Parts: sequence; structure tokens; C-alpha cells
Amino acid sequence: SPQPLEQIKLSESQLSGRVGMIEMDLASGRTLTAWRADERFPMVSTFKVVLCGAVLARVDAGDEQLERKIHYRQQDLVDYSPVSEKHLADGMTVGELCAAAITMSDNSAANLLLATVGGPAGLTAFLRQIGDNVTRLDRWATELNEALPGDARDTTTPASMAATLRKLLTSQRLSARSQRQLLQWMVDDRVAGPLIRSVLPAGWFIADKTGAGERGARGIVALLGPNNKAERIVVIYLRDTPASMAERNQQIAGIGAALIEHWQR
Ligand SMILES: OC[C@H]1O[C@H](O[C@H]2[C@H](O)[C@@H](O)[C@H](OCCCCCCC3CCCCC3)O[C@@H]2CO)[C@H](O)[C@@H](O)[C@@H]1O
Ligand SMILES: *C(=O)/C=C/N[C@@H](C(=O)O)C(C)(C)S(=O)O
Repeated sequence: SPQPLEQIKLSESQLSGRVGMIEMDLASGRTLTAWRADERFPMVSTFKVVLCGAVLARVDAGDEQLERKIHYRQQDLVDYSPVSEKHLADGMTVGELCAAAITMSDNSAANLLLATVGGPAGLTAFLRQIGDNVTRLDRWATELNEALPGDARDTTTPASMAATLRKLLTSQRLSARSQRQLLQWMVDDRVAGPLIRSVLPAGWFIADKTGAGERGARGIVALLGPNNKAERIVVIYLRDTPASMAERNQQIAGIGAALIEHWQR
């Protein structure tokens, strides 16, 4: 594989769409690679990680408990609720909702959690509170994946998302236990995690949250590193490409391969 930056360019050429990418040291925030890092991209399902960071902040403040059981109705359910559709009778704890939202990308679980933090506006306010003046959530799960060209709703930038994830995972804005919980949920992703491990060389650590939307929108926020360590945060978004999901996945994997083959930078 070619150098990271060259592979990223090759990916845009082949997809006919824009790619946004940031590679950052998790411990220090050192930016290694940046491509269209200040450009907007639909967050799609990657917003679920930031959502649970806001939830954990509420738990830390004593305004929420991961144990608290939330009971909901069938009418509350939206498209793709693999886990939540199974608990109409017994409900789900806030913590379970976050696990389902992040590890299974359960949309109703995400909406239920979104309500607890004040909806899209409330989550955006939380982002503003931790210093992210760019990322914005405007709509609820399902609608936020529309990805209309030139539409600023429900977007982030690679640089903003990377910095925000770093703040949630390591800045001690969240308690030690909460930081550990947010990390574990990403480590436990069932949608892409197992697959990514099956193609990663031995020794490489992976934690992640993926997303997809209209007009080719695709995204992944991840922690990656050799020696089984979460050394770097890697955020990649794709937008406005007519490519098949398979090829968009292949291109993202290709950028990953370039990182792996040329890690020491
Ligand atoms: O020299 C380094 C490595 O080169 C190859 O590894 C390949 C691997 O066989 C292939 O499956 C993967 O594809 C990339 C799979 C990446 C999956 C997604 C990664 C995510 C993580 C962070 C966010 C975006 C992408 O590339 C590597 C590097 O060439 C060899 O097979 C391996 O034995 C060797 O140790
Ligand atoms: C998160 O990225 C979810 C993506 N797609 C879903 C959505 O809420 O828009 C569906 C329902 C379209 S499906 O899960 O892809």
C-alpha cells in the first residue's frame, strides 16, 4: 500500500466522493495525518459515541444512573432496533441502551438516550460545553442519515470529532469509571469490530463505531494501534460518492492498510 495521504487521495479518485480523515495520538492529541479535516461530513451513526459521553457526564454529576430502567412503547420504536424491539415488556437500563446504541447501532436505543440529554439540541449544547464549537446534531435517529449535499445539519469535521473523542476518553472531563465504560462500549462493537479484527494483523488493537447514510455517506471513529494498545484515534468519513457499500468499505480498509504499513511517522 502507498503512503497514507496518497492512499486517501486514491480513494477519492476511485469513489468520486470526498474523504475526510484525521489520525491522532490518543494520549497527546498530536495530529499525524489530516485530510479535509476541517470540512463538514454527515456524522451518521458515529454520533452515538458522543451521545453516550453526554449520558456518562450526567451519571458523573449524579443526574443519571446507568442502572436506571427505562420503559418504552412500541410506538416509540424507529427503523432498526435489533435490541430495543426485544424489551417492550421489561424495558432497558440506561447503560444497556448505550451498549445497544454503540455496539449494535440500535436506533431506538439512541433516541431514548437522546431524549434524556435534551434531544439533538441538548447534545449539541453538551458538545459546546466540552469545547467542540463545530459538531452539531439537529435531528433524531433515522432522519439524521439523509446526508443532503450542502446541508450542515447533523455534521462534524474529522478534526472536531477526533478532538471530542479524545476529550471524552482521556481529558478527565468524565470520571475514570465513565472513561473506561465509554472505551469498553467501543471495544465491544458487534457491527464492525469482529470483521475488522479478522482482517487485522496479529497485535493490532481495535475499538470503533461505524455509520452509513444516503448519497454514499459512511463513517468510522476508531482507536487503533500495534502492540495491542489504543495508540491512535482514527476518524474517516466519506460523502457524496455513488459507490457500493462494499467498495466504500474496501476503500476505508485500504486507508487502514496504508496506516498499518507506514505506522512509524
Ligand atoms: O506488514 C504489515 C502487515 O501487512 C499485511 O497486513 C495487511 C492485512 O493482511 C490486511 O487485511 C489489512 O487490510 C486493512 C484492514 C483494515 C481494516 C480497518 C481498519 C480501520 C481502523 C481505523 C479506522 C479506519 C480503518 O492491511 C494490512 C496491512 O497491509 C500482512 O498480511 C501482515 O502479516 C503484516 O503484518
Ligand atoms: C447509523 O449510521 C445508522 C445508519 N442507517 C440507519 C439509519 O438510522 O439511518 C438505517 C435504519 C437506514 S439502517 O440501519 O442502515
